[PDB]
Amino acid sequence: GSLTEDGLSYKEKFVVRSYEVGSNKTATVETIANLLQEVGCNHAQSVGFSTDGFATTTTMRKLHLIWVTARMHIEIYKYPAWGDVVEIETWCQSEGRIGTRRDWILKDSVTGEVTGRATSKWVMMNQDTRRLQKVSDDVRDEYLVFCPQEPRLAFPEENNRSLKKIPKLEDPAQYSMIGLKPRRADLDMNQHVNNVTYIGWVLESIPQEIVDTHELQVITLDYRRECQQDDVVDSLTTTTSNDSQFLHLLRLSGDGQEINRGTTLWRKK
Amino acid sequence: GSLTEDGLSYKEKFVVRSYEVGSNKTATVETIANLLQEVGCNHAQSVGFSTDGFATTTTMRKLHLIWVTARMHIEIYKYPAWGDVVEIETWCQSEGRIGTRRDWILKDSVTGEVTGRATSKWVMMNQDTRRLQKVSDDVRDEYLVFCPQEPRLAFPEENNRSLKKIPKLEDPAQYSMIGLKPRRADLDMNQHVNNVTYIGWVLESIPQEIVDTHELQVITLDYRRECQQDDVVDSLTTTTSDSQFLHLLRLSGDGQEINRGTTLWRKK
Ligand SMILES: CN[C@@H]1CCN(c2ccccc2F)C1=O
Ligand SMILES: CN[C@@H]1CCN(c2ccccc2F)C1=O
Repeated sequence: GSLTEDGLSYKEKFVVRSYEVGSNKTATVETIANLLQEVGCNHAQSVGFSTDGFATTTTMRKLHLIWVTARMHIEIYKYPAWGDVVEIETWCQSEGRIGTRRDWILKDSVTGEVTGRATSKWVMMNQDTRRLQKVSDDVRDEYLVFCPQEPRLAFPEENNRSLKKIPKLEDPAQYSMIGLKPRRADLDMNQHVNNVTYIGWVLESIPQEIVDTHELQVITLDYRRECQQDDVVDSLTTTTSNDSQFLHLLRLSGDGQEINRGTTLWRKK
Repeated sequence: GSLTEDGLSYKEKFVVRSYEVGSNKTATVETIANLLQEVGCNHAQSVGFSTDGFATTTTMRKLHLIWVTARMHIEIYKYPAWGDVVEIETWCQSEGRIGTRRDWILKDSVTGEVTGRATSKWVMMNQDTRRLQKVSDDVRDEYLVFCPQEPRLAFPEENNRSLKKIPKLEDPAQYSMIGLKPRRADLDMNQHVNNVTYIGWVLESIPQEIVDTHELQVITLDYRRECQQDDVVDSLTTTTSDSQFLHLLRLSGDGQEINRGTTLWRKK
């Protein structure tokens, strides 16, 4: 991988592995999400930021401040087949004191066609107190030089799905997968549950028949709270709808505390 | 990746990814196991075998025959750091009518030093009846041309760890992790639980303090039965001792054995 000519974005190619594919012999949405994370981390390393998933500066580390994902939105047109080379371009943009946005474009390396796109909203938070805070000018100035200044949106459209408000699923849920627990492979280098694990947990409550006869086109996921290594989660899904749509909720198995909420849109194969 | 000059082995380089590392900033043993699987699959593709993890020929497919792992043995000296390039060489050897053996050597791409080694025993089985077959003659002839004929062993030493008999853990276990279930990410392209998931499940019953103060040096795992997508598993561990543990994975209901193994850990 490498930063592009103007130094305001980063590109990397990946060859889809045998264990990275599903029953269709194409990469799963979790393989895609891991690759978006990988190219994001390589972009942070290329310009001197921390590489632990928190993209900190020396200034942020002294204050115990980290960047955390508030929302992830992914849209896939074609999942790359096993052995295919997918090229991913990523960039970051500040959104004032709200936080930052990281976008991605996925392309087939052979044809050059856009096979997918993703956008994510990030907020700053104290690592220890978990208290959110707006971005200071001193912190902002450290990353503005690595971002394009004119707007560059992976989702430019007026009424695009990436900014839609997600409602809270009401009990009873139509489907559920109960008692989900993370294992050591689900943790990152900081012993925190990887954001991609939550995508897998959301998808666990989708009936196998939907998975066997449909392809996932869009997934939007809001992150409210993190699941600890010793927490137990319940994944809930209700059909909201040629296309199928679902509303999702991940909540702690005991008290029912919300950890995530989201929507999925599936198209008939 | 590519087959070597003599066409009797296969090599491939891998760059360790950010999500592939543990709390030590080095690749986990599950990342290693996935990479061994990947290079094995690429070797099968390179010479015309099936790429679904069963390494079948047109002859085996007609008979509904597959290759299945009976034992996996991995020894790691140095886990590659994130961003490091690890080079892996793999080859296969027939072991008569018993089955086949696939070996691997892991090396640091920068220094050329051997950082690890693995060996695995495979047996032939009918996919549907799950009944073992003592290989054939026409099936054997199909793969002998892709294997070295003189012995080439990743673990040459007589009476080494890779061939040790593993005993059955007795109740009560000293440690346990109960109610483990596979999710869709744990399945392969055939909707079967990936062999690497069982390695993760074995390690789940090792106390966090062992993991925090030790490095895994050797893992030997016997595979007796497959866990279905709707099965629930209990992982049991007892200290036998460097630290050594005896392991058992059994179905949560009836207690039916799915795997047994041993791990050897070194103080950091
Ligand atoms: C998570 N958002 C952060 C904010 C700074 N940042 C970033 C900006 C430009 C280049 C590389 C970078 F890592 C992020 O990715
Ligand atoms: C599982 N063991 C099988 C038996 C044949 N085989 C093999 C041999 C040489 C080259 C490529 C190969 F796939 C295996 O790996």
